[PDB]
Amino acid sequence: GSYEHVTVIPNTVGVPYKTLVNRPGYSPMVLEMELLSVTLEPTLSLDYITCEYKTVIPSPYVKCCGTAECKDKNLPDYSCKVFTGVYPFMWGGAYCFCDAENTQLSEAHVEKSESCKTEFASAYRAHTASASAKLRVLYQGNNITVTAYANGDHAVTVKDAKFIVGPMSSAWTPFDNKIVVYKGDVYNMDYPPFGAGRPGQFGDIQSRTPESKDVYANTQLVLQRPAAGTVHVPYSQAPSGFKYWLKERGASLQHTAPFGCQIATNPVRAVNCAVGNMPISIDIPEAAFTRVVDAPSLTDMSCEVPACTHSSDFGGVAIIKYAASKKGKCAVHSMTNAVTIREAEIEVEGNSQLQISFSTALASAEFRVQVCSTQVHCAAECHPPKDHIVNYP
Amino acid sequence: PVMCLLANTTFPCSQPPCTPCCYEKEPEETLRMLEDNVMRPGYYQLLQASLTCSPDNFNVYKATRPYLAHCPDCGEGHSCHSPVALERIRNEATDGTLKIQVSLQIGIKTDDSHDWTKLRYMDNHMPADAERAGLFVRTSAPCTITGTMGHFILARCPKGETLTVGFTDSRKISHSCTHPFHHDPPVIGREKFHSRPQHGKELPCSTYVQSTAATTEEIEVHMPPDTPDRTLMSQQSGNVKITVNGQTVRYKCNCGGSNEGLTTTDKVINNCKVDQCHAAVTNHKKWQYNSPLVPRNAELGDRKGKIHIPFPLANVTCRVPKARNPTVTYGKNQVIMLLYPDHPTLLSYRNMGEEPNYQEEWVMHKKEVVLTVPTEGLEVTWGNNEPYKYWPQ
Amino acid sequence: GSSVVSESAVSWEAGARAVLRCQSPRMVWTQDRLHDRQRVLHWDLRGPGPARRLLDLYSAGEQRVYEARDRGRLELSASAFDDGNFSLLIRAVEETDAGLYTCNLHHHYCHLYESLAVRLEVTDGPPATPAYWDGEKEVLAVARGAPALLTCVNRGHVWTDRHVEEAQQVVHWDRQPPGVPHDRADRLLDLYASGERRAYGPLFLRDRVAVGADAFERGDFSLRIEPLEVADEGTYSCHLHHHYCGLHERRVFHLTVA
Ligand SMILES: *[C@@H]1O[C@H](CO)[C@@H](O[C@H]2O[C@H](CO)[C@@H](O)[C@H](O)[C@H]2NC(C)=O)[C@H](O)[C@H]1NC(C)=O
Ligand SMILES: *[C@@H]1O[C@H](CO)[C@@H](O)[C@H](O)[C@H]1NC(C)=O
Repeated sequence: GSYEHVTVIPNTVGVPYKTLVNRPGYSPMVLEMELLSVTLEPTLSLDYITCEYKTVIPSPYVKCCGTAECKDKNLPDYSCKVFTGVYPFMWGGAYCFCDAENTQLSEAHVEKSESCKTEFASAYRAHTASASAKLRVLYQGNNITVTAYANGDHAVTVKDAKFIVGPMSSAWTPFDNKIVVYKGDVYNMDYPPFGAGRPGQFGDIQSRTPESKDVYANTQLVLQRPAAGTVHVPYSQAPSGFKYWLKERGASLQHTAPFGCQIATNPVRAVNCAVGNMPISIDIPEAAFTRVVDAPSLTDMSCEVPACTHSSDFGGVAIIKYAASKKGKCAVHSMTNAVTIREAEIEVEGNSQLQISFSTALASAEFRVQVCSTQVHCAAECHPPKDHIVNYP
Repeated sequence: PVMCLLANTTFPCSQPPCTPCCYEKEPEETLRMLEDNVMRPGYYQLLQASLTCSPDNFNVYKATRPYLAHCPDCGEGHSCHSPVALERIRNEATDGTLKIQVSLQIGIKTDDSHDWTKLRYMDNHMPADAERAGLFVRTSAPCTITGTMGHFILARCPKGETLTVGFTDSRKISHSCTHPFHHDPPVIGREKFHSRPQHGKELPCSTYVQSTAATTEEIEVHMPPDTPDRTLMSQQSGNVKITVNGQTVRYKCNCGGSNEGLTTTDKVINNCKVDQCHAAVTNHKKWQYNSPLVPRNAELGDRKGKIHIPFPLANVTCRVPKARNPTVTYGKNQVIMLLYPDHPTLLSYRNMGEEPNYQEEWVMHKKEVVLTVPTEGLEVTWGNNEPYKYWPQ
Repeated sequence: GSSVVSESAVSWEAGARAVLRCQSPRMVWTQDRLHDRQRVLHWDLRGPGPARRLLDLYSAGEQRVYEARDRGRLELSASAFDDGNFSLLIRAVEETDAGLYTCNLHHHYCHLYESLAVRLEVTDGPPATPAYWDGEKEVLAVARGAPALLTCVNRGHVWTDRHVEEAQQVVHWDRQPPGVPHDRADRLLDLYASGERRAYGPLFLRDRVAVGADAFERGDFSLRIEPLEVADEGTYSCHLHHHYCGLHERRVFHLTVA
């Protein structure tokens, strides 16, 4: 029968945010939280895949002293044509005995290549993504880890401490309603639907599954005329739109998606998208709470800062002399927004001094710090750092 | 219990009635049996069982043979009937391994035995051995061959616009066939390198495995056409005389009497001259690639059989270089990077705001570039190195 | 050249299709066999048919013995075509070598044929009046194991020439108005090996005068005239010429219209 604390932190991975647990009649607590990963897993649906195509040309039917006739069969892009006035030459001489009435029947068609099992591109329908996240919590001085759905519907019971996360403040996904995936990369593309592929373009040949025996394809296959005295089947045909797309694709979402999203395939997922914010519900059990009577209450505390430097990191060092009531753990919180403290919990025993760190951006820092029961003031001057550019949030 | 059909009967495909040594017993009958069952699912069972002969000894190349086909550039410009003619070139491998298919058979002697130091071509009626060591493939520089078996050659060709395949036959006279082929393998990753470096990064790719295990891919084969040869006819001073030379000959004469026929022995047509007659050599005992460069046997219908082929496609790992660390200098909302590329290296940077304004450029030489560092964030991808992150203080 | 073989006389109507059949298969030229199937040589054997092929030779290098057991025992000059010595040497004559040998040649370039027959007898003892009968097939008697030299020699330029690569021909079509002494006849068409359709006539004459398209690989150089003018009557000449192979042929045609 504990208490339910609620807070809101920006959905930014690697930024430690401090909250102040305030239970009536109990010593305050300084919870540090650091989001580790945020998974955006969209529900997908397969439309079709595309691959390099294979032009099948069986041996021509050279009918000597006669005329052949075509028969339009049901093969993808079946291309038949009869040719007159031929005198085919094999090295041993003339195949056809007659001087006239020689015909060559040329057939061809298109099917999936033998390489369509490894080199392929999957065209999917992405909609209504699903979320998941992972967070580090500094509670009881312990770095604990939580993993749940980032929607606020399912809770994690970790050491009798219930944790609820969600829903996402943003319903964003760098994946459009229609996407394409090639084996290591995700692309946004309004791909031509099944039955609308154009020659030279993406998916000049299409198949719902890599195994489905029947496929759809039009590659503008037209048979030319064979050169005189020669047995061959020349064609004109739009080349593979796949290999064209392989050169012509451009960078994937791993390099171009906004908000610094990370893109990973199998499953198609987006990680660490710094968008919106996220709520956190912590139902702390009542057992670990401790009243003020049992809590060390510090009195007659002083603050001193020998050196400080305003920057993104904890560029200031502080030391607090105190007179604690007894030996035990206690918390260290910063009441003000513009000032943050690296420390959250230190050990107090009688009279001693403690060493902590703090961070802000201004030169002259004036703020108050409370140690586990009582406040005190700290003031100093902070220099600028040597770095204008920093490689951490 | 998978059944195959003869013409009126059914039987298990793995146990035909001609067992054992089906081919050696009756060649023509065994091939027709395979042809009639080409569409049935247990065909490849029938093939493994009706071609092996032990005293496994399954050697498919007893039924196939090399052949002559048309080649456009046999060297010195003109076109010739080449015994090393090409059929198709495959460049689906991401590493650039070419899978070349030619009209000779590597690794098989005329007696159908397996031997890697030999290959069999066709010499105007009769296959003949030749030294494998004399085979070569080159585009602009000689290609390093990685595998040879049957009709198929794996090679590593350098950047080139043509492709030549040739060997040296029995009589130490060279044969060669040259086709146009735009060979420039696609670049893996984000840098254009030429020989895998030391430290690098491991990226996915596709290559042609160097094993000769016949598992997945297949080609089509059928009986050869009636092959002509002008040497068969002779002039017995008023008439025509033909010689079979251990084969069967289909002759046709433009005179009286039995002006045509299929003779197994030497025959003579009277009241005729040579120019009125024309004869070819039938051979229903071997198979041949269903090639557009070779006509189809007219008398038989669309009889066809299929045989597996070596060197399938399989995805493996290629290793690419990581570009060296650039020189970094800082400034107010500015990062100055001096890049030292040893080869064409791709550079990309995206802001972590809602408008990333992704910019990329193929950095070629040493260049000092200056990038704005907005408060939202900046991600710099340099070659295949892990993404740099830069923020303002 | 001037080696007139046959003369014709045709009579077509005014404005009808006139075709002068000048067809010769000795001029067929499609593509180079690259000097490897240009000329071939082969010997045959008789028991007594059936005749059996012993070994053949191309214009490139060494020979091929179709029987493996006979290998190394039969030997032609590996440098024959350089000087034309197509003789066959049988080092060890066995009794199964008795029969009727024949030396057959082929010149697919110019479509020639020059054969010769030679009989061989195996005498169990010493020579048995070996060589005779010049007027017909020459027969050689050879003892068991002794060598035999069966002569087949042709020294013509057409055979022993590692020379020009497979192609040079020329076909002229000449015209003679009535009474012309042929000394200064009109030139109409030229057809060359690689192809030069040189039309020499006036512009509105070379619109009906057209040698059939593709007509250098069937050997049918028939001249076509779609409309027949009455003034087009005369003696046309299908001037043929193929040097290096003796084709100084010429066919003549007399075209009359009524
Ligand atoms: C809790 O987790 C944090 C994050 O991993 C730990 O990180 C700190 O430890 C290092 C010790 O030298 C410091 O150098 C790091 O800068 C610091 N890292 C961060 C991100 O703050 C921390 O030690 C852990 N503490 C406990 C009690 O578990
Ligand atoms: C690798 O190839 C197999 C087919 O051999 C395919 O099923 C698999 O999906 C491929 N994997 C990748 C990562 O491309």
